[PDB]
Formats: sequence, structure tokens, C-alpha cells
Amino acid sequence: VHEIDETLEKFLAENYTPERVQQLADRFQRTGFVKFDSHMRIVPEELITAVRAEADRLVREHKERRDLVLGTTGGTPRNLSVVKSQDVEQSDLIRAVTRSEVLLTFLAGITRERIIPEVSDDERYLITHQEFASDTHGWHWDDYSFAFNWALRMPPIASGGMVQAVPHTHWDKNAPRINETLCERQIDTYGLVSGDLYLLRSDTTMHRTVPLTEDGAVRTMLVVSWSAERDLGKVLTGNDRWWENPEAGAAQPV
Ligand SMILES: N[C@@H](CCCC[NH3+])C(=O)O
Ligand SMILES: O=C(O)CCC(=O)C(=O)O
Ligand SMILES: [Fe+2]
Repeated sequence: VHEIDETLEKFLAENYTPERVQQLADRFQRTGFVKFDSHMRIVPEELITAVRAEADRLVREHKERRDLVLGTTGGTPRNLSVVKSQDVEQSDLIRAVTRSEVLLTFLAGITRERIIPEVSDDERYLITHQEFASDTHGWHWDDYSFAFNWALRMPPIASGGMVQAVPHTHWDKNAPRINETLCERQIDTYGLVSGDLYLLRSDTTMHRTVPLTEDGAVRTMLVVSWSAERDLGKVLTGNDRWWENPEAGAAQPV
């Protein structure tokens, strides 16, 4: 019920000072990435366990396999299973924590700008489920500024699945220049463990997941998308919504 908004207001208050937020806002501006791991929690471990169970049920009852390349992102592959945004919104818990006014106001101190939780209907939420060798979420950008991700299940680092990122880029759907960007920039790699969360500046940080090296290395990620003020009134272009529509124009199966 309404207990989650009071639980977050107490957990954030006893775990963060205003200047620590400013330090995280500096790292966020510099790298586009702030990891909330066991050393710096953002949500209590009780809620993570509950969210993990909600995602396991949604994956078990709604996972749809994706094996395609996206033209608007230089033909990068998408090899994983998805749970559409429409099915994730069935979870009252996920909607409660992700649309919480306490969380959006706190995280606004890290982004240093207003976080509007409203995005496109088919991209509000997303669960990616990777489990096969060479499963990957290829290099891409997001249409919206922010992504709040729940690394609910992570394999060991040696199995792959780390998040790679190139901050201070931009999405040009007509000329993605994926590999050209890598030749001009350096790649940051972030290791995640089960229960980690992270905030991503997803519209200017080219990112991907390192392909899994072996079958059974289950990787389940809850992806929450939020708008910035720059995202209001956005007109979607490219016809590349592969997660909702597998037969999108810019999507070619493999
Ligand atoms: N634009 C991303 C999908 C984002 C889905 C979650 N916000 C891609 O091409 O892979
Ligand atoms: O699984 C991840 O950590 C990244 C997913 C992602 O970038 C997306 O869903 O747009
Ligand atoms: Fe993304």
C-alpha cells in the first residue's frame, strides 16, 4: 500500500546526506552511470527480494524470445527474452516503487534535473531475460533520458553480462556510427551482482550488455524508463520498437 513511500523516505534519509548526493551527481554527469550495490543501497533489501519474485513470475508467464538486429543502432544484435511493458505494469509493487514520489525526488538530486516518470506506453517498463550463450543486448541508446535498472539476477562475472558504456554520445538514427564511436572513445565496463541497481543516462550513453559465455548464466534485468524535461512532447521516429513489436521496420530477425 502506501507503506512503500514511507519506507523509502526513511531508508534514503538514514543512508544519504545531501553532499553525498552531490558526489553521486558528479559521477553521474561524468560517467552516466551510478551503481547502487551492497556498499551503497538505494532501496531496502526487503523490497528487492519482493521485486525479484514479481519479476520471476512475470518472466515465467510472459517471456518472449527476441533474436534480431536493429538498423537504427548500426545492426547491433538483440538476443534475449523480453517481458513487455504492458505485462510489467500488472505488478502493483513495481508500479509503486518506480513511480514513488520519494524515489523520483531523491534521484532528481543525482540527475540535477526533474524526473518525469511518464514515457511511451510500450516502454514504461521492461524485463530482459538472458540465459543462452552469446545472448546479448547490443550497443544502443534509449529514446528517453533516464533508465532505472534492477539487476535482479546476475551470473558470475566470468560468465559475462557486464554493462558496457560510452558516455557523452548521442543517438543518430540515420547514422548510428556504432563501431566508429568505439574507435574514437574508451569503453567503461561495470560488473553487477544479484540485487544491484543502477541509474543510467540512457539517451547520451551508448551502452550494451557483454554477451553471455555459457548456457544457464541466467541474467534478469528490470528496466524502468523515465523522461527528462527534454523528453516531453517527444515524437518517436525510426520504427525500431523491437521489444514491443518484433516485426518493427528497423528490426531484422536472425
Ligand atoms: N532503445 C533500446 C530499447 C530500450 C527498451 C527499454 N527502455 C534498444 O534499441 O535496445
Ligand atoms: O540489461 C541492462 O543492464 C541494459 C538494458 C538496456 O539498456 C535497455 O533495456 O534499454
Ligand atoms: Fe538501454
